[PDB]
Amino acid sequence: AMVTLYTTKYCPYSLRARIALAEKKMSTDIVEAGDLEPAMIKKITPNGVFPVLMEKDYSINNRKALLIYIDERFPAPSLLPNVVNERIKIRLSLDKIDNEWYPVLDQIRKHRSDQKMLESMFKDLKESLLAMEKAFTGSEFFISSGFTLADCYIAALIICLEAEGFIIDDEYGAIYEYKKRLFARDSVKKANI
Amino acid sequence: SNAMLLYTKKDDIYSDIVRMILLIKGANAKIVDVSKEENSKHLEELNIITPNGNIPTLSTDDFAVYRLSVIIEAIEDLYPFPPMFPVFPKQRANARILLEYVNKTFLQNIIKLQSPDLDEKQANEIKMLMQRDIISTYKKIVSEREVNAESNPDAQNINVLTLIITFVFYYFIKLKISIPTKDKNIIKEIKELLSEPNFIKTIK
Ligand SMILES: Nc1nc2c(ncn2[C@@H]2O[C@H](COP(=O)(O)OP(=O)(O)O)[C@@H](OP(=O)(O)OP(=O)(O)O)[C@H]2O)c(=O)[nH]1
Ligand SMILES: [Mg+2]
Repeated sequence: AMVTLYTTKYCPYSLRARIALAEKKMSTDIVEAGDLEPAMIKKITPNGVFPVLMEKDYSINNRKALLIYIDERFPAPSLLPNVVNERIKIRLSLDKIDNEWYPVLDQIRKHRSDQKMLESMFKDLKESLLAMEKAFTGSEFFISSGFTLADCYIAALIICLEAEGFIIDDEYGAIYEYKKRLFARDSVKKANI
Repeated sequence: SNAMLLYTKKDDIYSDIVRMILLIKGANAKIVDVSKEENSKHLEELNIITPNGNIPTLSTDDFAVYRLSVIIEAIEDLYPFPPMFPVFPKQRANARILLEYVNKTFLQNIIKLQSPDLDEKQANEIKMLMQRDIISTYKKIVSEREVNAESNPDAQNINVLTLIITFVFYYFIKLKISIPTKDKNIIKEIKELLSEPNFIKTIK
């Protein structure tokens, strides 16, 4: 029983972590905050921030470092590009994902009860993807030879975006294809359920 | 190839920080003060390769990257020697979580303070918020560096979070903000930090 991950249900943040933890084929338990005690919760993560990653001696839940730490903790297989010019780019991309994209999900998660304010938020998101379906052709996985964190960031996104209503069709082109073979991966497939 | 152009501005704390990292590595760094009128043609270039003229930007023929975590890691990709980060993943994560706090609380605020249309009351709440933590923060940067040095005496790496906290000080002095402590020892250290050769080569 080496390292356990505690995960709240709805989090897009908790999905993308169980993906990256799969690609590493590391035996790590998976627990639900909502299946434990209001006492232990305060012991594993005082600020109540899920998901959390416990080890014999360590503990971590920083949104920005959680995944980057999984990729370094269990090193093989690397979830960052090998070529330097591709790694430097892929980082600046994760940052865009977290900071320009995840906000769009939280917003669609908070003003979710307002149908007038959803239909218009969707219209702006679907409109933006299609202004990028152009730079999606020419790679099996996102802007890369193999699987990156960028794919874990984006699986969890599409997946939680789906549950919030927003779906992806044939209208998106490369994106739909990419989204379909992203869902194909065994690592994404597990956390999905 | 190695046409590394580092777009910076004057008195921008992030540029000064990056410039001393490139200096530490040895990077062939064609610096570009986009604050000078002369470089008007470069700032034209920059508003094209980045979305909001992001300063500083580290560009080559291959990429154009902004954000400070990005750049710092980029530099470590392009110039492994000598090592900026620790080696144990836990210690690396911590340096990253700390660097986030130092950026939100100090760097980001140091910038808000350079805004000419700032309320004199708001600007005073910033200046104070900073004093309030600068010390406790400093300690953490230390405790952490102490661990990362011993757990590997043969590795001998440069603490990036001590390098940054040094510039936070310089900019305290620079903004007439006061470093609230009477610890004669702490004071001894903050003087040493500003007394390091690579630091005096940068601001010069
Ligand atoms: N001027 C300047 N700012 C930097 C630099 N590096 C990081 N920042 C800023 O630090 C702020 C904190 O961003 P992060 O810690 O990375 O993530 P977060 O905003 O979601 O908490 C960002 O501003 P923000 O307004 O909070 O978000 P955003 O609009 O940039 O996305 C970001 O623009 C830099 O080198 N120069
Ligand atoms: Mg942001």
